[PDB]
Amino acid sequence: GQKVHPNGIRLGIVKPWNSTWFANTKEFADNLDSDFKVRQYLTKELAKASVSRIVIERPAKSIRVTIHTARPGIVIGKKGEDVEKLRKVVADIAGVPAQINIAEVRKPELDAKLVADSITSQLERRVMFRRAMKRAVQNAMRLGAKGIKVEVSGRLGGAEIARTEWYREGRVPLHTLRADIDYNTSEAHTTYGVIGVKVWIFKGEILG
Amino acid sequence: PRRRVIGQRKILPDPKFGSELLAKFVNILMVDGKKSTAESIVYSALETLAQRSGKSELEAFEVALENVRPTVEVKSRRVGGSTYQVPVEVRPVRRNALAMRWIVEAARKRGDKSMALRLANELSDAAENKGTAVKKREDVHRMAEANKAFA
Amino acid sequence: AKQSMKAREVKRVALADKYFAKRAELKAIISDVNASDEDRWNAVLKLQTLPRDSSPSRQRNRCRQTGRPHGFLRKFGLSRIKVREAAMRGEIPGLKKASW
RNA sequence: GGCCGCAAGGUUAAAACUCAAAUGAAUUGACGGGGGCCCGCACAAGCGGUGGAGCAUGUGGUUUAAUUCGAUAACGCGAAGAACCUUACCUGGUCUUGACAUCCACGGAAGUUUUCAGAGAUGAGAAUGUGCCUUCGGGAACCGUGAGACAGGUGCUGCAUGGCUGUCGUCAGCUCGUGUUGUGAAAUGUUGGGUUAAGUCCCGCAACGAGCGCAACCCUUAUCCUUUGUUGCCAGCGGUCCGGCCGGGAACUCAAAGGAGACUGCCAGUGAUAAACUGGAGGAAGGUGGGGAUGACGUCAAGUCAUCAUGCCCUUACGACCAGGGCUACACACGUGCUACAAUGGCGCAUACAAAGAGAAGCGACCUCGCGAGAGCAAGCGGACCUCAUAAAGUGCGUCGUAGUCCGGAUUGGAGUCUGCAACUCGACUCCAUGAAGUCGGAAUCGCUAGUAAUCGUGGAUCAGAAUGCCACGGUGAAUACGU
RNA sequence: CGCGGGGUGGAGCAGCCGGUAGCUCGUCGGGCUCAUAACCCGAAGGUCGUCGGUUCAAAUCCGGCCCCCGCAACCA
Repeated sequence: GQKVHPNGIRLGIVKPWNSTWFANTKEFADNLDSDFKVRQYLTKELAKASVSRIVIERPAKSIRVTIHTARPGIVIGKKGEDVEKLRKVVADIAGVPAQINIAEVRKPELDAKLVADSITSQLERRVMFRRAMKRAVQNAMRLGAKGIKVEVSGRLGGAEIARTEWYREGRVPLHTLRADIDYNTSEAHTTYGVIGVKVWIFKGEILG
Repeated sequence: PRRRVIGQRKILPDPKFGSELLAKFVNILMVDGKKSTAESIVYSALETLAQRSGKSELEAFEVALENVRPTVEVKSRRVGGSTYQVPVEVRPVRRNALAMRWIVEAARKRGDKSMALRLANELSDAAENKGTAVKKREDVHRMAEANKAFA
Repeated sequence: AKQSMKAREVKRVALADKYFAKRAELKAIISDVNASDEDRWNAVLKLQTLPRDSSPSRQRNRCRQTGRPHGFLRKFGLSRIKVREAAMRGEIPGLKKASW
């Protein structure tokens, strides 16, 4: 289990946190649990909507969710009909006043998580994994990624002996802390088993 | 080591007499990083020794050391089927150390009661040219002599 | 862990929540040196009568996601494994890898 | 069989039977008790251990009703804590759409209190309530019953998998594109001269470029400056209960936040007009300053289906509830630790100097009682304020005088304290008694190059309670490195 | 029947005077060993076939018996 998590190593420097609140040792665990719940719910709901990052932020006994999604139109539905619906359920989950914001993700080919999800979907609907991977890589490159890597693993083409294959393009420096490396993962629950998809997308280096 | 020789670290001289050698000796004596106790012991040894032989505290000690320093030690090359012990001229820094170590060992061995007293006794023996350290030195020399053919 | 175990834990917790006032009172009574012997005895017996799952020393801290009894942390309410994952994802606020 | 030969044998020369190869040259690796160059506590040089003892702890085995399952670069490992719980195991007692969900049907508001039997699980009683809305065939929360659809499984496969992890190894390597060479596997780049911690850098050169890694960016530590000074500080001022405690002061420590600083940048020599190396100047720091994080392509069908997820088997039981027991067994073997064997020490009395942490079902001063563990009372405090909380080794004075001891503390008896429904199996701690083995450990074997080893205490996590383990913190503080 | 060897540690070869009570491989134990064969250290296995006696030393010298050997001779 060689490698360090690319997001996790960079949280202090170039990457920010998702859950962004303060709490004392008393209420912290509970808060975490709540976050887990709400996030889980959101994932369940907005599966068909291309959702990248849920950012929870709770000040003053009131939860502020921020959903980063590629297509707001499906998440919002009719203007303030679906979002509103989501909100009350979120509140219920939390046990506090809820507030949902929806950030529009520019360039969903450069968002790593989204790409991974897409790949997983493709796998599920029985495409050639390799061709999917290629598409993922190519598209990102076209869009202006300084580099991208993707990796898929296990029961590829329903083969008895599992293996991993991966496509890199451009440069993807992981040891370099100041590199904006959007990393994320997904899992294709195929007929032969799970197929895990990792993808690293290098936006560029930050100078500060 | 393989790559790089390194400069020996700085050693402070002892507060009583202002000597590097003495400090080194004290350090050698010491166990479990209890320096202070060891130094006290050393001082005690010196004082008794001084009383015994006259002279000074330091001078006497030096004299004692002199009688247990080895001109030549041996090392195992073993290039052949059987091992050949080869003599080698032991350098100024090392020789002094070795003698001290031997003395300490002797002290440790000795059947007298207090450590300091034992040390003093050992020193006296060294000065006179009998005892354990001296014997060890002789043995070392003897071995070298035996293996003088190798050089 | 199993579902069943989790359920049991929940039940225990519920029991604890229920019977706290009474149990505590009983304990106090038992302790109180300035009290009758018979009363003390009664208290001791009374305690026995109450359900076992009512005790707080019965309930085990499990992970809030997986129910894993071992490797638990109190601040997060999560087992080590899950905690690490959370940290990696950015889901625990303030938590990052420490070096010194 | 013939011919030849003194003989040894030569010469001529089959067949059955049998295999799907056998071979040659070259290629990439791996290997060599081939060769060259180089590195690492690899050896050498040293210091301290392990192996002997007692105990702690894990494992093997054996035993058991059961001694849960896993790990076997496994064996103080998963387990950051098994009395019950945990618990997955055994023994009984019980349940079967079910402990956990969704769905209707229809009986009842949920829930609240209490009673006898039972080891308990459960099986039978007495009191209260009718809230959000009805062209009244009724509803959403929450109990009850029956049907099934289903739930459930720490059941099997890590040799179907994902994820996560170890490992060689923080080893300096591993590749690719285009070009060129070769019929081709492939080669070249990536080799060669130097150099470096480094496929580090330069120079050459059928290579030219690029990527992942060796470096840097990040945290921390070492010096300085600016800012801000309470709960932290007291240099100079006044007052004093001689306590920074109170006027105060913002200096210093300290606390964070932001900057500066180290780059072989400067000097000399060596070097191929070089990359570098050797020294010295300054400087708190010097050649990656010290430490951490960071683990390339890959390897081991390495580990984990018992965290989790996930592609045959059980479903009146391989599921669920309960009480008791077991996981703590004991001819024995191994692993890792602690404590010892003493005088560089033990005991007694006095007395000095830390850091880093934790704290609300929590940390708990002071005072009182108890020989003591603790008990009672009970402030201060979500905490630079209060509490845990006396640091210990050390230092001074006394004593013991080499004894199985005033060393050593196992073991066992008595009596008890606290936690907890509950300390029999099986907790910790206290007091009084008891006082094993052990006098430095066979073959062999481990760690460590500096604030390191060695030794001394302190804290934290898990946690009701339960560490000699683990993870942290400072104190004192060495030896040695000739060399390959 | 008579006469020469003597009778042992799982097997075997044990220093003229009766006081020495074994050595090889074997089994266990533990690290060497890339592996075992190891080298090396230590550990359990007796009666000395037996019955007696000379003597404090006895299996160890003798009287008989049971066997293993060897003997060479015999056989109506």
